[PDB]
Amino acid sequence: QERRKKYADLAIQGTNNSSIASKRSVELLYLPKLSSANNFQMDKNNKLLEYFKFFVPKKIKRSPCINRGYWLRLFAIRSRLNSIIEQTPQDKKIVVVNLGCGYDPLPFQLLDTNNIQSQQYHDRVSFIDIDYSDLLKIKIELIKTIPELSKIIGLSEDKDYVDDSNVDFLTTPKYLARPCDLNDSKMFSTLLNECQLYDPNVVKVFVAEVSLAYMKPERSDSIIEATSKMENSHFIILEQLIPKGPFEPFSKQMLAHFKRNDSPLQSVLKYNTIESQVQRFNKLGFAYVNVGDMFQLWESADEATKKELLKVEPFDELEEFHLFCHHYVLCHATNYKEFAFTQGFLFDRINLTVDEDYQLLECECPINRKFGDVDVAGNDVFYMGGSNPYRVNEILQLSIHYDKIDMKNIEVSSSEVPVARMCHTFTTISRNNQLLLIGGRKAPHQGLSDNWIFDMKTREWSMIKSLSHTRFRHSACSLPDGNVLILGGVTEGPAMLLYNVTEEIFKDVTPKDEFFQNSLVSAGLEFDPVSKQGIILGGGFMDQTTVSDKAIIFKYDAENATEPITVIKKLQHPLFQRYGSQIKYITPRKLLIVGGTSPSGLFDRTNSIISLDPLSETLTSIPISRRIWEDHSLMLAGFSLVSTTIHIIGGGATCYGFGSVTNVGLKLIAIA
Ligand SMILES: Nc1ncnc2c1ncn2[C@@H]1O[C@H](CSCC[C@H](N)C(=O)O)[C@@H](O)[C@H]1O
Repeated sequence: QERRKKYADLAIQGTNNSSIASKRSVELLYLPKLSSANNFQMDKNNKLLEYFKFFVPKKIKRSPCINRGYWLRLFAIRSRLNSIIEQTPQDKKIVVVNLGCGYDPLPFQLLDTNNIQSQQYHDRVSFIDIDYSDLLKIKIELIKTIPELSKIIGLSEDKDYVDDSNVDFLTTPKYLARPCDLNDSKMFSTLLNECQLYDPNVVKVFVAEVSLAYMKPERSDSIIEATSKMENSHFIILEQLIPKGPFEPFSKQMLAHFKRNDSPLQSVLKYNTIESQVQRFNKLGFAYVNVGDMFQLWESADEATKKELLKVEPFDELEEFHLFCHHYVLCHATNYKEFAFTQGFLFDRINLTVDEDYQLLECECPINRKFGDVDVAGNDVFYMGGSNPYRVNEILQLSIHYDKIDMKNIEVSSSEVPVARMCHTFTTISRNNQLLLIGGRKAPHQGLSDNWIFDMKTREWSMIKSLSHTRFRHSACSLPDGNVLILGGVTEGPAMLLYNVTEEIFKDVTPKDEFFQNSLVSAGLEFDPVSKQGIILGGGFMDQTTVSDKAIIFKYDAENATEPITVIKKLQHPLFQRYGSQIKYITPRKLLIVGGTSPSGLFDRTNSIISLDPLSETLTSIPISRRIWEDHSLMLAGFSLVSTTIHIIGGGATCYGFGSVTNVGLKLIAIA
């Protein structure tokens, strides 16, 4: 009974172990590499200061996606506080009240007069830290026994001990620690009054950084409503969303992960979306709301900062990052009209016809790998490379049947073979007798330039001419003369290349259109020999921020030696703004568009897979049934399309350390 509550409470307190360690990972790897502009923590001699180290027992390392997300989380809270400190008259006291503070050293980072990067916080800002008693006991003991922390808040720095380890509160002029189980709304309301937070001459900033997330909506809402009664208050909440419901690919994994750790996300079940948070805050007494998800925060970072962030460590998991970012909200509310959400801080805030000719079915293809590539060489299908979860150079031969897909490994006969890789292309050439391997990467800082041909008959690999520039996440397609068009990728090389198979030559065929001034990463690409046209769909740019919302129609003149590729037409649509999608002509007048991720939001059952008639410029939805959406592991990242009917095979994703998901497999067939 009470054992259940105590256990639940301690499990929730334990989530702080994970977040503090992840923040420490960022302090270790990121902050030393970011200039004074976005360092958070530096002294007058340009030397980094550290605060998270006091609260974390070991060196910490996380995946690049996780680190990037935690830097973004640090930036989220700091940016909101900056907006308040910058606008509030400098004679006013500001009190930052951290609700479920865990071991977060933010107050120390901000109050430290050695930290020249927090100078605007040194004079009139105070802090109140609130968490469960048991957790605060530990935090306070650390504060009182660590000289650097004690000095910041004016305590004795000569003590490496405490008289009483059960003390769960702390009082100093600029920092209070106050125990409260936030599920006890009445105790919290009393606490606000004991701290005199009703004083209208004092600006309050309540922060709930993935803390209220663990509480039932009735309990978290009671806290929000209690703070609304304090004149001149802000409420900043940073927590999870499930914008498309609990069965969206990433959402499903996220909810299960938190449940398995006995710290379920309870409030998000009521507040699924950005709009639901606006309505929530309005109802609870905060009329003025500025809210967006984490990708909007990323887009808002200035260029210099973006440039540095990309250079901190190798990264190439943008689909995962899109998904993560759309699952976290940053909501900043106020209860007073005088506070302006200014330009630099402000967040900006369709029913397709259902296709009647084609439908989506399950069709198991447990190749269970991602970011390889595949092509058809006669009646046969060959998939090469990718990761599962480590990179391979293996070739699978696929035999496709209406109901399932058979697979066998192809033993190779040559002494030399291409290194294991992902994000390469693999394209049929040589009248269906060979397969061309272009580029790819090992780790993200290990883009490759070595190209190969695999001969099906002899099962021998041979290395051919290398690219002058490494290139991965490019797209490729076969042309009607048997040559191969190569588009974009992460590369310093030309935006578009043509590989002439017989001549063994690469040619820069970058079209004379301003669209091609920047390399396009993970775009859909296909060419139709019948209508003699091809399409480029979506694609990101090397800023890892911008994604094209264009479908570009182009044509190929084999007899033009200098300018064989020309743009015919550009179509623009929000559902074209995808990174890591694939496209395939179902018919000369019907292009299938599958998957990928978007910077503008999450795809759902109705728009993950759509179809475009490029001539008449019509669009339809190819809906994913409730059944397959809910009951099967879908994840349209790093997948491939094959047609002997189009099979959607391979793919998957690591969901921000909430577990991994493998795309099971789909098939698009004609409706009889
Ligand atoms: N009912 C409750 N009362 C007090 N604290 C709570 C609480 N429910 C959750 N929390 C606190 O919320 C914290 C979540 S971990 C996040 C810690 C901190 N806000 C940070 O971002 O670094 C935990 O320390 C947990 O104990």
